Amino acid sequence: SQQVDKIKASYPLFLDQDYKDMLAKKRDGFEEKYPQDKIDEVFQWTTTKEYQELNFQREALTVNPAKACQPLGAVLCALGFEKTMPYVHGSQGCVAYFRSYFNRHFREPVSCVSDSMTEDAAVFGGQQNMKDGLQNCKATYKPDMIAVSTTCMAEVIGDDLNAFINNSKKEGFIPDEFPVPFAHTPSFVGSHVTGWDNMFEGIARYFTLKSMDDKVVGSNKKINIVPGFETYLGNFRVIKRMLSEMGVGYSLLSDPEEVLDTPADGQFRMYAGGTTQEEMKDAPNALNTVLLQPWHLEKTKKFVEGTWKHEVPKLNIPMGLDWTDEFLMKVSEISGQPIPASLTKERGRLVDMMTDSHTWLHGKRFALWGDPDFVMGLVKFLLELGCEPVHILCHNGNKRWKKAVDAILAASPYGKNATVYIGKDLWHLRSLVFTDKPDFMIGNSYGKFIQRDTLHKGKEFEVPLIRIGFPIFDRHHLHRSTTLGYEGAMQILTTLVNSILERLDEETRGMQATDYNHDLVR
Amino acid sequence: SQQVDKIKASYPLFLDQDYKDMLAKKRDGFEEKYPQDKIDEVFQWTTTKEYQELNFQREALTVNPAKACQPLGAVLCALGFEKTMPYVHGSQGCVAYFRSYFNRHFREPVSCVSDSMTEDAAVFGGQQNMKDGLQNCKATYKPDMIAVSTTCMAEVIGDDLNAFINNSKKEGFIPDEFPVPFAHTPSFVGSHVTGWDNMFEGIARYFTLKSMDDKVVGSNKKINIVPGFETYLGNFRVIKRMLSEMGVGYSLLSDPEEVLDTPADGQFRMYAGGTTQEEMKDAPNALNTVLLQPWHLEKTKKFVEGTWKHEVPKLNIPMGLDWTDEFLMKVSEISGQPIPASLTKERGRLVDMMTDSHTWLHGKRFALWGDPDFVMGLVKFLLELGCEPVHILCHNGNKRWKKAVDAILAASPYGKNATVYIGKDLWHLRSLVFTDKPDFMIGNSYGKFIQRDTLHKGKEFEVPLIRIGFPIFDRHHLHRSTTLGYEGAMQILTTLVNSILERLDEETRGMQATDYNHDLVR
Amino acid sequence: SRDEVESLIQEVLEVYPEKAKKNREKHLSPNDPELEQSKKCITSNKKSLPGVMTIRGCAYAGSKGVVWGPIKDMIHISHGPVGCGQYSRAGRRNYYIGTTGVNAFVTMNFTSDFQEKDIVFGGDKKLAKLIDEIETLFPLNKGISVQSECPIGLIGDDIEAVSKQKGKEHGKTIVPVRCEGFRGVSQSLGHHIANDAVRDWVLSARDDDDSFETTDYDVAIIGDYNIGGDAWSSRILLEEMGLRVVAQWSGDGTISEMELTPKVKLNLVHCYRSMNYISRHMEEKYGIPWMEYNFFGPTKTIESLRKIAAQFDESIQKKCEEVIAKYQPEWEAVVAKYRPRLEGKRVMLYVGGLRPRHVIGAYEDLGMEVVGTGYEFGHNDDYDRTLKEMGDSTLLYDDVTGYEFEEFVKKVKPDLIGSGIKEKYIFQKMGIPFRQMHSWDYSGPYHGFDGFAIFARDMDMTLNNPCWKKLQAPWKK
Amino acid sequence: SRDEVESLIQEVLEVYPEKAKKNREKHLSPNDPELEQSKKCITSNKKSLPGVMTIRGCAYAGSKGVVWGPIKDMIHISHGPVGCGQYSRAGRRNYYIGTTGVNAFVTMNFTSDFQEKDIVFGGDKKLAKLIDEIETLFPLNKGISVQSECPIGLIGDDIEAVSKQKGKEHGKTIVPVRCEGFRGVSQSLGHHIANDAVRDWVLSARDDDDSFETTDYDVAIIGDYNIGGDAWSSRILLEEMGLRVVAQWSGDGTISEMELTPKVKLNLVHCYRSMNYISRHMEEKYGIPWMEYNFFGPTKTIESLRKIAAQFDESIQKKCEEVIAKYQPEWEAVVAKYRPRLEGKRVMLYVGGLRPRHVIGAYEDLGMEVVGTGYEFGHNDDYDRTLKEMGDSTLLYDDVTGYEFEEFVKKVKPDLIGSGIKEKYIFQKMGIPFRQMHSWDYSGPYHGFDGFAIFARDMDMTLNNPCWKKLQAPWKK
Ligand code: ICS
Ligand code: CLF
Ligand code: CLF
Ligand SMILES: [Mg+2]
Ligand SMILES: [Mg+2]
Repeated sequence: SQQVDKIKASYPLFLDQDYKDMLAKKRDGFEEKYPQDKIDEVFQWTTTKEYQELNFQREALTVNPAKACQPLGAVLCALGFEKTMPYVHGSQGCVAYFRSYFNRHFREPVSCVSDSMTEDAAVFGGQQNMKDGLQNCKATYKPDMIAVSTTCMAEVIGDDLNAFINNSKKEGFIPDEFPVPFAHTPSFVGSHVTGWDNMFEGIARYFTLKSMDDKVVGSNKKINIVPGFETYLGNFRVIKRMLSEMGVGYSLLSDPEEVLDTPADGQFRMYAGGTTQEEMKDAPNALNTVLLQPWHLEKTKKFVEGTWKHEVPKLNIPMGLDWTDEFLMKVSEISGQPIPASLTKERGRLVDMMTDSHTWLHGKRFALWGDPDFVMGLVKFLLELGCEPVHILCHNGNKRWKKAVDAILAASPYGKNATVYIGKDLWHLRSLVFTDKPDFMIGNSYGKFIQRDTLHKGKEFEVPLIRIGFPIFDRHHLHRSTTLGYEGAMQILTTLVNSILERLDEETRGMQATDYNHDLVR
Repeated sequence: SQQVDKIKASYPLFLDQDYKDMLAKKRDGFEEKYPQDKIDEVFQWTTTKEYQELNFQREALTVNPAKACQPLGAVLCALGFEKTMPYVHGSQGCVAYFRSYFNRHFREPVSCVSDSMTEDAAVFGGQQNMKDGLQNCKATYKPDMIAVSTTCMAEVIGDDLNAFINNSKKEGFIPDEFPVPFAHTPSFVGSHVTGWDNMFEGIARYFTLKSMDDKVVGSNKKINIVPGFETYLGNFRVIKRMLSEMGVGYSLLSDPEEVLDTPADGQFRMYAGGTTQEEMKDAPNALNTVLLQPWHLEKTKKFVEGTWKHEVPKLNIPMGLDWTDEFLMKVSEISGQPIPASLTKERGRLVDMMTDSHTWLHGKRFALWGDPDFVMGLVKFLLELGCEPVHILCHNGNKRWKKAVDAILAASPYGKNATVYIGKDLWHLRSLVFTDKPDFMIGNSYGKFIQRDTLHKGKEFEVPLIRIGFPIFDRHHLHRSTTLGYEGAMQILTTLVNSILERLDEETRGMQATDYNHDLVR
Repeated sequence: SRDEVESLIQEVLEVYPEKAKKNREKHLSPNDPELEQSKKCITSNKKSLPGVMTIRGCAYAGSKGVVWGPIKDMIHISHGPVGCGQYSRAGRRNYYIGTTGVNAFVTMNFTSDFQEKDIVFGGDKKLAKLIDEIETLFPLNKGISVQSECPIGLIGDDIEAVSKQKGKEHGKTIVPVRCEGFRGVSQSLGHHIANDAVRDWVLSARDDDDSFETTDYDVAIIGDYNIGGDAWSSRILLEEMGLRVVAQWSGDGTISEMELTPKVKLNLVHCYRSMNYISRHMEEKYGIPWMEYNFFGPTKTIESLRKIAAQFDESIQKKCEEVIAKYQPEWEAVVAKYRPRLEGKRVMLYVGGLRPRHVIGAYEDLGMEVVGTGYEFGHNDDYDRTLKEMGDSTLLYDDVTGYEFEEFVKKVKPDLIGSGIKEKYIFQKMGIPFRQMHSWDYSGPYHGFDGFAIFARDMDMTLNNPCWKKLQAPWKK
Repeated sequence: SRDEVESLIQEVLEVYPEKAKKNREKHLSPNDPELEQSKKCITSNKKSLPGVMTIRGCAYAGSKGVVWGPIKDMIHISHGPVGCGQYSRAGRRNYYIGTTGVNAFVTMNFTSDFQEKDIVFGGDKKLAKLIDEIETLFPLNKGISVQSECPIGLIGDDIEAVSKQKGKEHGKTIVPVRCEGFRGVSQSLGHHIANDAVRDWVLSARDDDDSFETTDYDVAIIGDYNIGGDAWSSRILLEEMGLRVVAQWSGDGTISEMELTPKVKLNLVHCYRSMNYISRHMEEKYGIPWMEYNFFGPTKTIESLRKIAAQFDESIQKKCEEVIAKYQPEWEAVVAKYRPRLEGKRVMLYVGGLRPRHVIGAYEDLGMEVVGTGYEFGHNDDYDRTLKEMGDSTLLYDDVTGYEFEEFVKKVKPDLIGSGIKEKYIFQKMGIPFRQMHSWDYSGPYHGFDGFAIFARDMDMTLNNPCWKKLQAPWKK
């Protein structure tokens, strides 16, 4: 039943007695549900150190992964290019998901197409699809470029993109001059971030490889910036801001900040901004090339050092204080430009905020997950703050990366209780936060079910999620934040401290019980 | 008792049985405490419509005000001037508090002095104090200027600042050329915001009144900006940013953003940035003067229109969409400069965010308090979002202002259930949120005790506080936010929607109870 | 008129090459309500054109996402590379009551996470081991499904063998499903495969077990996946009408309920597209009739209630009228508040296989008018049922492209559009109110009398939101 | 060296005019531990120099903020203009247990909120009406205080008359306090006034009431305002020593407890500065002795415990040693963990009237060294007790200025400073670890054995925080 002056949605509609009674009868009548006490027994069990030992002996089953396919990262990469249409060779089901996934994170349209390969292509291969696809795509959406990725299906049947693209040109499905860079993006290797790397190197080789004779390092007096898989718009913008502020010439390669933040003005803009084709062709002439996320830009790096002969600096992601410092100083060295007073002041303000907030941050224990670069950046910053990163998880990490993180932990007293987990999933993490309870989790929206679970055991066992990462679907507009540089450091610091104080308020809010400590001034 | 490996602070230390038992014995032994049943009975009573009727019939007693003294605003005003020392004529106890109050909000040093008047000054007046004070102050802290305010003591004694300052010059306690603007700031009139207005007009008259012969409106090709009492650093910065972006010459009069955000680099900077003396002297030559907070700049406006002959535009605070629009268009008109594409796009992005978030914001009921301009800005913006401002309270408001807000409510369908309260306090508000429960409160840290109270009645009656206003003492670094312009609109929108979603998560987090609606995607 | 639409189509169709233009003209038509057979107007359930940005998904979405994933007490394995499972994880609001992680698993993602090893050498051994790990770590599961992603068939794995063998080892129902993305053209075949998997592996479990106590008033809700609790707001009305809802498929559904469904007297089918196959099966084998119903808006909820009651005695028919009388003042208040605010407004819909015709009645009950509708994966028997629902010479579009949908909207200039997440933020930039007709815009339910209130509120909040009057800057005039 | 300090002082003192330089040289001194009389080295409790940015507050802070406001079951009216009450509202962490708004009122702000009307015409009538409104809206209050702000005396209001008259009307203790900001030179007189108000209006209430059951072990904690629960971590030790703490003044204190204090056997005074006045009074009238104690760090907590136990029989003395023994392994562990990390480090303190000498013992117990200390409003009998506490030729400063405190720090270069909120963010910018020694940096308690653990942890966390090694940019070197 509904009162019209206060209409109820699913919640709290279904809390009405009529509904509660119905669901009781459904359960008892037909569901043949285990008894509540059996359920409580098993739930208690899943929180034990015993269950964890079994959990961590898994070898086949993955539960609640914290990673995605290669092609996802390929799409995001391609979207950073001017009037470029991401195009994925294979099954159309993939593109439906890719678009949705990004739709929900960015709350923006996301343009991408498929070959729509079917059963016929299993036997005969996907040549005809590529031809008709490339043609139709170009005709219908008027891209200036089409960046080709693969679904697993295409990879397994062993389609040759290079041959398939060329035959499309040869047979007059696409103009010969029309730019169609490509990359193999098998979902059964690496992760979304590996897809970004493969696409990007696919695009950089298309515009440069053949035309390297006239190229001269330094001629354009700029620095190339490769950002990698980035889902915070503040991160593209902050880097641009800091380089402008330094008076450094730069070229941001794969720059989607405009197309994922078009205004609502009465027009639909399918394409907007992006790295130009000429920016790519001229890229070899840059002083140097800097990779913001080195741990997923391994193939890109090999090509830049290898073919463009740029001495790619050994730089960590510019997260936190030390790695933003090191980033800025490298650029100063490469560019000849001094670090300006405005950035020295910004730095000073971050440090001021650290001094202002240290008492609450000190010794707080955290579990965190995400992509390797992000995660290690976060770890580093937590250690600068005096926090304890207790459970560090990277589903798409490796022993080399792990070793690099273990080194960072070893260099700090705050890393004594830290442990790094690669190839593990949020079901593994769930265990860790029950047996070795932190204060908070930092990670993506998938961490809300862990919080749900920890509450179920009791309020004193609840581990609150702080949403930093990707995807974030259950909050609005957090995709607009910054995690890089001093600005990103300041936003994170604020989120961490205020998450601590928010929770402390919640615990002290009980009247004549815990409110002795509900201080006005923290 | 303490375990050294996990030391406990007040919370949760005093939840140990030994302590609980001790406090039970303290209570029963010596406190002669009312019975818990009586207490629960009265608590229940304070939540009723009956109690509210009594509450609202108050005539002498004020409980939990939402306002401060004039001199507070005077100090904040003065701090916006270059190498200026705020100096307050009267009792030193006042300055101790003024400094603390700001210390806790900004987490920055706050410089201010007193002439330390005592009982002797009640009889003989505070002449000698002013003389020695001005001398000592200048000698010790090397200000370029000293801005003089009053404590209530001095006002009641009837000290004449003008005469007292002049005799200090006449008797050689300070140089004659040394600038010592002043203003009467009686705490028993208006509020902190009235103090800002009086100080500012005090400063503007000092540098212009006598030197008005050579002045010509428009000579400057600039716009004066008077900001009023502002405690968000983003608000000073956003206006500066938007004017630069427009290519408009501007003069921000009282600009403390630098001195309340000095870096931590190893130096203590007592003074930093500020409106220059020359900027003040040249102010009359501006095209025009715009007041960001017109409802507490009544005296300033009379002086600007009156003496500088500037046609001050009738503009609301630039909060939300329509009033940022109107602000930018006025500046375009006054300055001759078109509104640039970057700001048209920023506008478009705010509107995008409104379209993206409307479903959650629609029909949410809010109680809010603060200073008049801020409050009406907030109200306006809530109405643009489709929210219902149910309880609007301004302790330091007036019938003319109330009428202006009632007009705004009447112009929108979302103002049907709104009510405006002037001269009421947070104890009045407490009643309102029990009898006519909103979804959230918007206001300063003092609203946490109201939230505490509403929870005590039950979880379904809890009204969560969203901290926007001043002071904010129980969170860190929210003083860095923006409330003005499109930027401020976007920060608020994000805060409001995510406050709704955070609370919805909390309500849906109960397993097999309400978690049917713990959606991954919001 | 008809010729105004017929040349709208031709204008939009100019963008395409010769081969593509021929395909799409068949999938675009004005509505003719007097027509009996929809094959004369439009074609459907054909291959998508490569590179035209279809809104369609795959068979795995149809199987795992739609049919199987909703069953709470079963664990559903996304068998293949990590990906399909991640994007489908809690993407769909098929609501349920359970202790997630313990006795229900809907919003979890179980996957084999194929690497190269497993593509090269096949993942039959990995699948086997994986099932053993589930049984250890998730003892309260009452069954397992294996949702084949694209590689499984391509590498020639025998998941049927593993399922049988591990099924007898652990004494658990393990259902293999060949819902590989590349099969079929859309979600539609995924449904059909999923349906057939239920038949073959689950439904016959209690053929020789009549211990369950039956009545002549037993029914099953078939093809209601309980988006935002739609099935619950449906169920409550049926049990208030004096019927017994023995099973729900598959929103808040369970295996015991699926096994019990062959014992009911009538199958009440909400979604024909997804679940007609198994309904027909139960009519063949078990002799159970089935009828289509519709709980969108008062007009259809009432029609449906009575049409159902008429399949029983006059006791149900009486209870039916008590029910309709109970809710008359509730929906009448809704129409009072909102119809004024929505009267005359024009809508364009694009959804999957059902809702393009079903929701029409609800709009008409708020004085709105659907002028454009289309299905993603709908068949010609879906268009047969849309004919009389839609107005004369309104716009029909099967498997509409990004280009086509946008171009159409610009000429038609609707007040509101109802579609999915990929189309959402496009039309919000053009300044056109948008409601999601899959996820309900994270609202609902929209079924029944209790849902109609929410539906109305939601259309009003969006169509008349103050944001829409603000898209153009005052100065750019 | 003494001469290295004596010319440090003269260097800092150069900035001042002739008149100011003379005043401040009296208020700045090297410490001489062999001296008996502090008037030979330093002067104190004199008027502040105008315009030198003293850290001092007023008599109202001493009365309302320190002494009276902590009493939970009383309502305290800030009588005058709106501000003083607003800035003092919940500014001080005097902890308590109650239902705030019902039976306890500590963190609330009650005020008369004077306008011009009330300055011109006086607020005696307003105060009267205000008290009636309290009695209606706050029936469970057990008493009322009236804290005079600056105007009250200046306009010649008779709050004594109103208090008496309304006191007899409502049958409640209503206490008028003349704590007007302009009286005295600091918080110190505010205390004295507040103390005298208690005597005159509260303490004698049970002179002819011996119904209260007494023991030989009854005591009162006097001058512990329970910052962060300091009084509680103090009390628990006294009750474990077999004493009965009949009253606390005024942290978590109550009116009944104040009234009961003349029945105790001994007054245990933590803060001499604030509450020696009333202690002396009770020795005169009621014959109750009193002694100073100190529960900062093990060394003093032990000394104090034993010194107190020695005032009773051998039963207490025994219980004392049980207590000491119970907590020995706890504080020993604290010293084990932290002393290594803090050994050798140098501190400068500046607080109000007590803590500049009291906390020294706690620092020395973690191997630290206080090299600079000063009081805001302390008297010469406070410096008398600081003499032997501080090292030889360490730095003493009464009513230190902003300039002086900064300049001193630059030469001394301490590892840590302990002071108030106004000094906090100054020294954090210079790169010098800072702890608040009023509010405890929103931590605590720091008293007792349970407090010492927290104290140690807090000093370590701040002094060795990683933030401090990062202040200078790598490039600007
Ligand atoms: S009362 Fe005094 S200034 Fe003895 S006015 Fe002040 S809560 Fe200080 S050194 Mo703030 S004489 Fe208490 C004090 Fe000491 S407010 Fe507290 S810390 S022990
Ligand atoms: S059509 Fe459908 S969604 Fe596509 S794969 Fe095939 S079953 Fe799945 Fe999967 S991991 Fe990624 S999204 Fe694909 S490339 Fe493979
Ligand atoms: S020394 Fe002390 S705090 Fe000062 S007034 Fe006097 S009692 Fe009070 Fe009050 S309202 Fe403002 S802060 Fe002052 S000018 Fe009056
Ligand atoms: Mg958006
Ligand atoms: Mg600071």
